[PDB]
Amino acid sequence: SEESQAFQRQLTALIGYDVTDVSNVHDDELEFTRRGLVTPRMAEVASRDPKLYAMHPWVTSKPLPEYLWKKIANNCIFIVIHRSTTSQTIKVSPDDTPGAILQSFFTKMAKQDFVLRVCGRDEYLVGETPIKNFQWVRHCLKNGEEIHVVLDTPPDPALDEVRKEEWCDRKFRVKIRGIDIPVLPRNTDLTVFVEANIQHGQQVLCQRRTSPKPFTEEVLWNVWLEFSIKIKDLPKGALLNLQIYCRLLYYVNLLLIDHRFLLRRGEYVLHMWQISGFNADKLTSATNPDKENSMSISILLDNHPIARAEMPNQLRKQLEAIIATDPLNPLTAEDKELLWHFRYESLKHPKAYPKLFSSVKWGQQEIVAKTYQLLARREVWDQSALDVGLTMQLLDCNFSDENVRAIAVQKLESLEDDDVLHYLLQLVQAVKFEPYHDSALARFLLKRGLRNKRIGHFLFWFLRSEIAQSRHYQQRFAVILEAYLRGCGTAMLHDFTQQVQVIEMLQKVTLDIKSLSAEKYDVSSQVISQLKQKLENLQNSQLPESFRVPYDPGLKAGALAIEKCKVMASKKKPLWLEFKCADPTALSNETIGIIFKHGDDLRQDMLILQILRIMESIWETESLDLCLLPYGCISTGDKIGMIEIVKDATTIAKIQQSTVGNTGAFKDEVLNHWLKEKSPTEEKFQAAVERFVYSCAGYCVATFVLGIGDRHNDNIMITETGNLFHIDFGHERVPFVLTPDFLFVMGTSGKKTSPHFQKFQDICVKAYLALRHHTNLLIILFSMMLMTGMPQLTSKEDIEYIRDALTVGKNEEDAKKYFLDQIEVCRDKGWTVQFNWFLHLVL
Ligand SMILES: COc1cncc(N2CCc3nc(NC(C)=O)sc3C2)n1
Repeated sequence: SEESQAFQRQLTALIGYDVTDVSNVHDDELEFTRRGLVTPRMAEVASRDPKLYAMHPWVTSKPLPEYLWKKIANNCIFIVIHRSTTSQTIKVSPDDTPGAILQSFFTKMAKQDFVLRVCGRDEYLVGETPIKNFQWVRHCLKNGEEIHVVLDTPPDPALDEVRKEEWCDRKFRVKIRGIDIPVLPRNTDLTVFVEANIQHGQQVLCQRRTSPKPFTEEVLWNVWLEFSIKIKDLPKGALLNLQIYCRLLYYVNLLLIDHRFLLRRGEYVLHMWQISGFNADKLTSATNPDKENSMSISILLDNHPIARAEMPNQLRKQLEAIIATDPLNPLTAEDKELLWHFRYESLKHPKAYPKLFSSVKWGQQEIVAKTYQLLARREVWDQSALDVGLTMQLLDCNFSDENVRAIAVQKLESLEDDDVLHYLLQLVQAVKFEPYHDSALARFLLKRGLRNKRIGHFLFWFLRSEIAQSRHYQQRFAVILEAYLRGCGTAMLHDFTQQVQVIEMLQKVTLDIKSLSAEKYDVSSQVISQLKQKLENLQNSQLPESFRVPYDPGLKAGALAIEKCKVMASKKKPLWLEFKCADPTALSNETIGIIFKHGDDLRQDMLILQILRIMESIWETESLDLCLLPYGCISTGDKIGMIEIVKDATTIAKIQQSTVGNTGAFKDEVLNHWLKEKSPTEEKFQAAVERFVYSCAGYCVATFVLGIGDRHNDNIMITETGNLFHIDFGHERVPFVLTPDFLFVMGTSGKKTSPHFQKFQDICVKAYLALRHHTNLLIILFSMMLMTGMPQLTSKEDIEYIRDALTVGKNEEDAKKYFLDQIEVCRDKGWTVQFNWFLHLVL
C-alpha cells in the first residue's frame, strides 16, 4: 504494497521521470536492469560504516602542495573550538588526528564521545586521517582564514535507515517493410532512401541501403537486406543503426544482441529521432517517446545462442611511434595490422591499449576470441599505475566491448572519493557510450555514490540534469538514479526532497519574469515589484524552512533575504537571490547568493567548470596555484539551472562603465585604481596585484586550450581581492582576453616589460607545459565533452582544435615559443576585438 507505492511516487517525483513506465520500450532491458542493480545497491548499502557514512568526512591522500607548506612555518596549526559561546584556540600538529585532538582537549573544559563539526556547515572532522588531509583545512589555509569548530554529538545513523526491499552460419538480414510519418516537413516532391548499418564503436562493419522512393507520409519496401556479415560473426553491443536520407533526417538504433546474449528477432516498430542542424545522442538504443509526431520504421528479424618470438628494430620503432601518439591521431591500416600482429608486445605498454583495441576486426568472432585470450593475461595492465586519461579513453564512444570497457573500470575502482568527484561528471556522461543499460560503470557510479554522501549528492544532480533535459538517455539514467535513491537512505531522501521543491518553485518564478520585461534592456520598476511580491508569496507557507545548496552541499540555506533579491540587466532575465544561513552556529551575516537562469544550456557550463577543477589539480601536481574561481553551477532542467554568486566581485565591463561606461570607450589605468580603493593597506593592494597576475595567467592558459578565449569584458570578472575569472560559458579573432587594462597592473602599457609581467610570462608558460604533461587526459576530456555536452560537432575538426592548441608533437621549446607569440597578438590587437562586440550590434 500500500505504502510501497507512495515510495514509488516519491521516487518518480525526485527523478522527474517514471521508471515503472513501459509505454516506450520494445523489450525489457530497462526493467531487467532495475532488477539487476538491487544487489550492487544492497551490497553497498550492506557494507557501509553507518557513522562514517553519516559524517561523510571530506578528505584526501594527496600531499600538501609546496605553496601551502610555505603557508606554515611552525610545524603546528591553529584551531578555534567552541561549545556554547565559550571558545579557545589549540596549537595542533599538522599530522594530528581528530580523536587524538579530543585527548589534548578533554584536558581542558572540566577541571561519552563527541565530534568536531565545522561551524556553519554540515561538515565534520572525523576519522583516522591527519588534519592536514581534510579538504576544508587546505581550503582555509589557501584563503588565509581561521579554523572554527563546534563540539556537538554525531548524527544518529538511524536517520540513514533504508526502506526494506521487495524484489548460425547464415548471413545477417533484416526485412525493411517501410516508414511512416504522420505530417510531412517540406512538401515538394523529394526522393528518400533508408540506410542500415551494422555498428560497433562507430566502427561500421557492414552497410546496406534501399532503392529510394518518393517521400510520402507512408513508404513501403518489403525487402530483405542481406548483409556481408555472418550471424556467428556478430559481436555483443553491435547496433543495427537505421537512418533516413534525401540529407540525413532521422536515425534509430536497435541492439542486435540483447542483454541475455540473445540474437534479436521479430517485428519492431521504431520511432525515430530527428536530426537538427559526432554526438552521443546518435548512439542511443532509446526510441522516440513522441509517437504522434515522429517518423517511425517497421522491420523484421527471423535469424539463438553464444557467449613467442623476437621483433626487429625498425618495427619496434614504428610501434613505439604509434603508441606514443595522441588519442586523436588516427591509425592507418598499416598501423592497425602492426598493432595486431604484435599484440603480445603491444600488451606490455598500457598506453597502447586503446590503440590496440581499436585495431580489432570486431566483426570476426575468431579475432574477438583471440582478443579475449589477450585480455586474459592482464598482469601488465592490472599492475600499472592508474592513468585516468588512458582509462577514460577506453570508456568513450570508440569502444563498445563489454570486456574492454570493463578493464577500464577495474582501474577506476582504485580512485579515492576525492578523485571520483573530480571525474564524476565526465564518468556520468560516459554512460551515454555504454551499449547497455546495466554496465560495470553504471554499477561503479551507483556503488561509489551510495558509499559517500558527497559523491551521492553530486551523482543525484548530475543524473537529474540529464534526465530532465535529454530524451535520448533519460530512461537509462532514471533507472540508475532510482537505484541510487533506494539506498542513499531516508536522511538524504528528505534532503533531496527539500531541494527539489525549492528549485522547482524558483524556476517557476524565473520564467514568469522573462514574460514580463520583453527585452527592453531595462527592468521596469513594476518587474521588481512583482519579483518581490512573489517571493513573499512563496515563503508564506510553501517553501522549505531550509535546504542544502546543490552546488555546495555543506551549506544549508535558510530563509530568503527578500530585500536583496532581484532580476539582472540581461537580455535573458536571471534571478539574483540571496538566502539567510539556516545554520545558526555559522560565522557571518553573509547570505547565500544564487542566480537562477533560463536561456543558455548550462550543461555546457558544468562541463567547462569541471575541466577547470581538473586543470587546477594538475597544477597541484607541480606545486602550482593559479587561483581559478570555478564557482558552483548546476543544470537542473531545460536550458535552465542555478549558479553560485561570488561575493564581492564585478565585471571587467562595469569597471570600465564606472569612470566611463560609454557607448564603448576603454581606458588603461582604471583596473589598477579600482584595486587601490578596495585595499585598506598598500600590501593588500600588491597582494591583489598578486592574486590577479596568477588568476589572469591561469585563465589565459586554460581558456586558450579549450578555445573559449575570445570573450567579452562583460563575461570576465574580478574580486575586490584580485581574483579574476571568466563566467557565462553557455554564451580578426584573438587567442585570449589580455587587454591593455590588465597589463597596466603588470607595470606595462602595450610594448614594454616589468617586474610583475616577466613573472606573468613565467607562470603562463610553466602552467602551459604543465598541462602538456597531461596532454592525453585533456584531449580525451575535451573530445568527450564535445560529444556529450554540445550542439553538433565535426568528429574531425572541432574535436581536433585542442591538439594544435596543446602544440602536440612539439618540444617544450617550440611549444613555449608557440604560447609566447599567442601573447604577442593581444599586444598587437589591444582593444581591437574588445572594441568589436558592440559595433556588430548592426553587423
Ligand atoms: C548572466 O548569467 C550568468 C551565467 N553564468 C555565470 C554568471 N556569473 C557567475 C558568478 C557570479 N558572481 C557574481 N558575484 C557578484 C558579487 O556579482 S555575479 C556572477 C554571475 N552569470
